[PDB]
Amino acid sequence: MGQNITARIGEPLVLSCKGAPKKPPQQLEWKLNTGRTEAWKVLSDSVARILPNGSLLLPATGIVDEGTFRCRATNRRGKEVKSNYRVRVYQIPGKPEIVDPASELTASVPNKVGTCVSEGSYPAGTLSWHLDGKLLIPDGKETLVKEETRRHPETGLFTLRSELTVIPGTHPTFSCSFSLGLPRRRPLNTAPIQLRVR
Amino acid sequence: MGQNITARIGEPLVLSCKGAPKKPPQQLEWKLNTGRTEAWKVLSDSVARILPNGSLLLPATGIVDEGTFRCRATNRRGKEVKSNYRVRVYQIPGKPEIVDPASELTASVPNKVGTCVSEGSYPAGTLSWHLDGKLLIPDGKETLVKEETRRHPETGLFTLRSELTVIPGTHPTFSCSFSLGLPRRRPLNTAPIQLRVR
Amino acid sequence: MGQNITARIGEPLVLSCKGAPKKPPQQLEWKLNTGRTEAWKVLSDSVARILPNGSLLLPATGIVDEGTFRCRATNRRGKEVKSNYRVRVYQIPGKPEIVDPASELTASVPNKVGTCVSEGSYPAGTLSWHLDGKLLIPDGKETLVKEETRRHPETGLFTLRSELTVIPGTHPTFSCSFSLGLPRRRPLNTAPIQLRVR
Amino acid sequence: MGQNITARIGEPLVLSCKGAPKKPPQQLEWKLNTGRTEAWKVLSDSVARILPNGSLLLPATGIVDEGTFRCRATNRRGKEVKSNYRVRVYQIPGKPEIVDPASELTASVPNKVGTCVSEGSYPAGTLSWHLDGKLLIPDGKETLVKEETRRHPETGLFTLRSELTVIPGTHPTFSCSFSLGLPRRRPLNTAPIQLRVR
Amino acid sequence: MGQNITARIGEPLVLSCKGAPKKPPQQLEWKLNTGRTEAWKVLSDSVARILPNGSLLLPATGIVDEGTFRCRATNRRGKEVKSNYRVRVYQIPGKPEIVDPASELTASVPNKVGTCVSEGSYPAGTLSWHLDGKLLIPDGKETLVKEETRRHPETGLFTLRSELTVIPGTHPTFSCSFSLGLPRRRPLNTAPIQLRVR
Amino acid sequence: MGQNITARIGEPLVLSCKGAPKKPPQQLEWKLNTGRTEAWKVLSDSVARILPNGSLLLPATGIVDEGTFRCRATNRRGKEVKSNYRVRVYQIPGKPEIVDPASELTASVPNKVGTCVSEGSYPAGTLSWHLDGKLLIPDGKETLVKEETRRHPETGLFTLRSELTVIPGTHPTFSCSFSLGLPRRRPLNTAPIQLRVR
Repeated sequence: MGQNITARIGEPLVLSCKGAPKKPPQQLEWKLNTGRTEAWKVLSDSVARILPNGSLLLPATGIVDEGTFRCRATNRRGKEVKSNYRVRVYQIPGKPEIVDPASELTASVPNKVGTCVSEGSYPAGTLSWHLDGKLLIPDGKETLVKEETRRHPETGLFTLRSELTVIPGTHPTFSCSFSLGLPRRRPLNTAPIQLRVR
Repeated sequence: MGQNITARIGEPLVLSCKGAPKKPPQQLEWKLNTGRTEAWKVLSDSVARILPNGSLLLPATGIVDEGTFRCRATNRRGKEVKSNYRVRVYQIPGKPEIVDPASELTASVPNKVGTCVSEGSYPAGTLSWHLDGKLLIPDGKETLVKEETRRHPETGLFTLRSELTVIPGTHPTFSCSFSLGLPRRRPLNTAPIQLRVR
Repeated sequence: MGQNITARIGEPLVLSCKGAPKKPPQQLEWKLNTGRTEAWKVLSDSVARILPNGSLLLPATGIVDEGTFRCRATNRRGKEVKSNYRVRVYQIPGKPEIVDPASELTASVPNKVGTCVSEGSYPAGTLSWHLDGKLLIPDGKETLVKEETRRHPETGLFTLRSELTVIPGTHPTFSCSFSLGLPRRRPLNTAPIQLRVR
Repeated sequence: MGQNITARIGEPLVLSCKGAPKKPPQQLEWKLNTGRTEAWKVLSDSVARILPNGSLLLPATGIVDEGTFRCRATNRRGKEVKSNYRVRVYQIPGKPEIVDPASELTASVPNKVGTCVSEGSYPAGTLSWHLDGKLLIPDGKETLVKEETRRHPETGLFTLRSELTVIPGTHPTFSCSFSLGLPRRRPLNTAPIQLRVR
Repeated sequence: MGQNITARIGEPLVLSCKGAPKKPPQQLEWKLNTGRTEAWKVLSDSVARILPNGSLLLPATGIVDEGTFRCRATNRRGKEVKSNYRVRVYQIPGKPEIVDPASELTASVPNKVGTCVSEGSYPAGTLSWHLDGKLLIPDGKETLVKEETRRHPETGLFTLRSELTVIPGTHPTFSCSFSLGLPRRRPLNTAPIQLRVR
Repeated sequence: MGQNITARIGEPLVLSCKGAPKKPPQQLEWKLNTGRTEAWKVLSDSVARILPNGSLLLPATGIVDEGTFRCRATNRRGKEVKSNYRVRVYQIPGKPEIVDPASELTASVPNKVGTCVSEGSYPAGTLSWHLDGKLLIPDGKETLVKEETRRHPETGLFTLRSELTVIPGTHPTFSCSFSLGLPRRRPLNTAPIQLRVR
């Protein structure tokens, strides 16, 4: 059950090879499929390095380290041991913040309440508003929300924004929460396609 | 409860610092007390190295890596976070073996049965014999055992030997087991003394 | 006039020391004040490294490399030569984009036209709109604009947003331009203060 | 006569290439056959490294460094120079020790005198006892000796043990000596075979 | 016009690749033709190293770094960008010196005036004498000069010597100047031939 | 007798420390006085590096590596062992060559015979001529020789030149030999002085 790894971006990861001798000499090779990999990388540093015990070391994991990590090693008994890991990664964004807040609302007409912003998450996750602590669902009348998620190409992290409009009453309290989109375990994805736009 | 670490010799260990920023710049220093340390080592490679996230990395742990690992880091909020680990280590020896076995015993007199040998353990652990599966206790008459533990100065690992003599009967079966001396958690030791022999 | 350097983030920079011998041995030391520096760094790698000719090398410049770079070297004639550089840095953001555009406007009432977004600049620079190619100034009636600049703490880069509202007519064309805030040369800044908020 | 090298384990070895230019550029390649080598290693670090003068450097020699070291280099005159070394290695064990000694012997019956132990030799070498300084040969009656040599798989070094039994007299003195098995020069060995045990 | 580089020996050189992404991952390879290269070197350290932005770094340029530097990179838009540099190098020699000077000349006969020496130039450049500040041309009678240029095989640098003989008058002043042979731009050379001397 | 080392420039040198343990941990420090050293260097790479056995490694020795190499080490028995080496260095120059030779001599007047040149020696050594194999001494009449030794500041190596003039006879043969100035062992030198020239 432990061939799937979830790892926070920035932090080291060690992947063991089982069957590698505790110390050199060792017959082993690692082959990787990542965001960095064209097809497959192969070795026997600060990118990826092999420890004395044959384990694989990534000094600080990033989105580009997601994918398949495989080892093949000739074991001390002379035959081959296989290792197969799937690495997924995540980032927790900063505290969410409410920008452009209204100080006063006028009952019976629509008002821009504010925008909730989360900066720097992976994967995107979602934002939602509460009013006096209950989840608000958008309707077409008394409420509507425009949300934008935009990804930073220089880091791969996401920014969410959620802008609330309401048509009201007396004295309500509001707040926003960010729920990361991570599930329990392993979602399954097709290989990607890339059509051209004419 | 996790400031104590037990680690198998040969294998990498990562110790986190809590409070270090996820990435550089960081104000932090590690200070170590080990078998290598005279008093205290200090840094901010293949001996000991600091990862991008500020964590401490030992590429392959050995007996000489036992001791105290401390971090002090100036946290992102501006004040100081402390880390304190105690590292202990172990090695599993090879399969035990019986050497110099007797093919035949003569009832009513003492016979050298054989020596059970374990090679390459840390800490020493112990050897014990079974006869038809039950633990044998030594007595002064029908049985006696001479045992020797000797440590390799070039590796720190131990060799145990246990030589059985018996005074017997019909048709008994014998075998030896090695029980490592590791307990659950944390034994407590005085600082050592070193008197001179006149 | 060349003691000030402007350098694009990501790219290498070489700073010469004048007076250093063309090759070793050399008596010289570099001392740095940067975003990384607490007070002053000192040396005689991928952070900062000294080349064979005594020059200073930064392998990929970033915002954290802004500041003062000083060399002191004992010259071939036996006396001392001083070097003093001031490094400033920049990033060009991605192409600006218009998000949430309106397809139709109604004359005589205010309409949300769209938001112009620039992602990933340093320093921030500014956004401005044109209508049929002329600069629009905001007024209080026929036009107003809300703009937000937000900085990414994990990279130091900025995101600008500019949201246009208009009160109109027949058939206008719109577009937005991003003007980086860099000037010709050397603006001068006070040392910073950091009061506490009660 | 100097193409054979004998080297103590732990210590550096430099092997020259003759014909390599005193400095770069150089056309040369080293190919090795060792305990580490599957077939042949090839290069033009702390495992094996090439010095500026083209010589081969092993930072600390071990049993695994035994074998064939070959260089081929394109010489300054344009044609090829060949180098061929055979490396053999050794370790001196610790002082021998006598364990389990008897304080008293009874004349006319056999007595276990003691075990002489040597720890940490390569190659094994041998142990022998003296009584009042003369070599003892084993017989079947007045003396017999059981000896064991056991090799440490984690280091390749050997432990010898020699257990003396005697059938005596008045007042003899005993002592043991360790004679390393190294000869003058170059013993010759067949390539090994490895049959299977059914 | 900037695909030709002239660089002083000893000093670093950075060659950019255009089209390489500002940061990793990048698909690119450098191939070099130099004095070090047999045919072509290829990579994706202190010899030649690739910076984070994909640029090529030579830590201290020498005569052996003259030649062709090519990059091929898969650009961020997915297709290929080519780079092509031609590197030439130079060294300024030391101050010229006059050796073996005559204190007195006798009119009407030839006298050895002195030798002007320049040490350590690349390319060779030339020496010439002035008498009361005017260029002297050699004739067959009143003047003649023997000059020697000799190159140091261990460095590639040149030594020039120029020995003046004159047939004189009253009170002339003499001095020598060294004019480096560098031109403006790019001389063009055939590929070399190497006939054998019988 | 082996605390003095003579080493050819360009080639590696290993200096042992005696008393250092065969392997880490070790308490030792090296302190050096060389052409590179201002006063004394201290350590516990390609400049100078310490091997696993505690020995000192210079990867390619040069004139700048001449001087005093000292080790101090805390030995396995707990007390201190001292090491003290004196390193001297040399270079063999290229084959000597005769330049500017005369094809014909006229008896009864002086003739410039030729210059013998040696390039690239350390220490300087000397040049001498033979005529039909016998050493020529200079006189004031039938022979005289002007010799020049000039040192390359960029390498420290020497160039010798020896220019022969003779006043002759029938059919003599000439040749020149270079005799390096190295003696057997250890010349002794005062510490240097450096007066100023007014």
